[PDB]
Amino acid sequence: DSLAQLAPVLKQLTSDAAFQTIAQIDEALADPSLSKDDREALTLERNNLIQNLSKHIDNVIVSFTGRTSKLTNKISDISDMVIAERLQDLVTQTES
Amino acid sequence: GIFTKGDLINIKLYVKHSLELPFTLEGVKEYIGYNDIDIDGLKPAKMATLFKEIHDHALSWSGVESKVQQQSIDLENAGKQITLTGDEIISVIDQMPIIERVKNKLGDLTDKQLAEITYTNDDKEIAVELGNILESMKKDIKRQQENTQKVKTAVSDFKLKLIGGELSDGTIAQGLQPQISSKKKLMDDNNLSTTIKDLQSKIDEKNKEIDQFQKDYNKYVGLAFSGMVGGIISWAITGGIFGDKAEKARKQKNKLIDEVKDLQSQVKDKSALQTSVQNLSLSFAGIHTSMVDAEEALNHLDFMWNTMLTQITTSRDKFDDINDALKLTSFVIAFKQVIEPWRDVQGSAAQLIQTFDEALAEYKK
Amino acid sequence: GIFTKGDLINIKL
Amino acid sequence: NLSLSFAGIHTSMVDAEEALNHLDFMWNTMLTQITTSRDKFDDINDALKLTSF
Amino acid sequence: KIEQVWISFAEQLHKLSNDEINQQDLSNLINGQLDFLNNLTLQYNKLK
Repeated sequence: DSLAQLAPVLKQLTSDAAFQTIAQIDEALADPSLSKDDREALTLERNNLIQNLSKHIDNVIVSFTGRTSKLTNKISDISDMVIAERLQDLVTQTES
Repeated sequence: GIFTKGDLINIKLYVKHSLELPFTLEGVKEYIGYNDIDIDGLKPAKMATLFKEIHDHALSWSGVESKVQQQSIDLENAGKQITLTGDEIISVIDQMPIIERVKNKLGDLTDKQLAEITYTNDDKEIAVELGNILESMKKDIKRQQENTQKVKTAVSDFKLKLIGGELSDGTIAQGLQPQISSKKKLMDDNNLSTTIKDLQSKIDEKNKEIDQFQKDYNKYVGLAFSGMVGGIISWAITGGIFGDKAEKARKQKNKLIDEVKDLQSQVKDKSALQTSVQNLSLSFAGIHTSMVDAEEALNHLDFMWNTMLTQITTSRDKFDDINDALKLTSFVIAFKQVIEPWRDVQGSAAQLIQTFDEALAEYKK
Repeated sequence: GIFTKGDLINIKL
Repeated sequence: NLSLSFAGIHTSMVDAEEALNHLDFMWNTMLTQITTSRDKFDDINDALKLTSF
Repeated sequence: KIEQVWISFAEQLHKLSNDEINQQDLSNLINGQLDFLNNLTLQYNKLK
């Protein structure tokens, strides 16, 4: 289930291509002698969208580490229960 | 696709052969062909419990497969009508320039059928405006997830009743595959090839006594007829001595022949028992072989629904960010993120339905 | 934690 | 037969042995940290200048 | 062995969330993980 719920969320980060839309703003910011009403405005949503990219990539980690740490609890709930060394007395008595 | 047409046959093979199995206490008792094994695990009260679990496990699949089929059709129909609407929206916003894009917001364009883009819901009604399509699609994606979770539950309930583990309710179900392998291991570990040799040791032991007591009764009666040649008085003497011991050895001859007749009757039933178990081992052997193929098939089935239930869920939760306060560049990358799982769910149902109906007509062969 | 959930079961067992 | 009865009882106590030792050590950690909190908090009085507070 | 490459990814991935740069070594770093994850999906699908 962690294998199935983490494959699609990674591809949401790869082909997001919102930095390419920033590159569309990059030809619209410096390359024209552009209106400062819109030069401030183009950088405004750019500052949102990079933070939206940070909130994208951090909401991966919450969904990511919400399963990895959820798995590390489960290994330690298995790796502690010794059952062989608690029975080697009980085997050899019956084996005798 | 992952869930091949041979996978769906292997399940329906398992469903077919399981319904052949009886589920009454009498019909299982006939099917196993015995009465009351000396060992515990093969007693028919356990067995009729076990087949009744299988017979109930088989009848669930008619509900399950119908839920798989009817949902995956809807996953294609929603998988296209959303994808038709969504690809048109991302195309027509790129007609707007990037300079004018930021000055506009989402609420600026919730007023009309934007560039004749429409949408049809699950309810076969049409929606034209962007402020109405995005709200209708929000209901529909929410509607498809809760249908899909009802599907994946019934799939995983069908799998984990077979292989074992926690069901959806929380009941740990013992796995049907090891429950067959538990009994099949019990049918190999049996003393039936030993006790029959042990009982035929005792019968051939007790026959040696009976073959000896016949010599005794043919001797004491020979001794008991000593008297009346001249000894009419001695007739009661040796007849008192030996005629008792002739009678006592004959009563031993009465008792032991009746015991050997009873001990032979145990060998007759246990010889019929050892045949009955060894035949029954082959019956479970196919049932175990059917479950191993049903094991692998459901695992690929569960993983595709788990892939689809993920992609519907991560589509819906990202789509909840959509509101009129979004500026128009930030709307697109958000909305483009919504539809990219719907490409694969469209592709997964296409990989499913093509690999579904082709196994149906093939199952008639 | 140190006192795991399997510890508390082993007592209640 | 009775040896096997005690064998599980002994096996139950060995797991109960290890479990309580981790249980005691966490309470002993907590009972320490409450105690060393209280005793240092008894230094608090109005004569303390404000950096030293 | 699997807990490591969950955490060592996520530590390295949260390392990039500090700087928040739009590098494509980011997507290169996902690609090695995403292939590894797709590798790990495959043996469950080729379990057969």
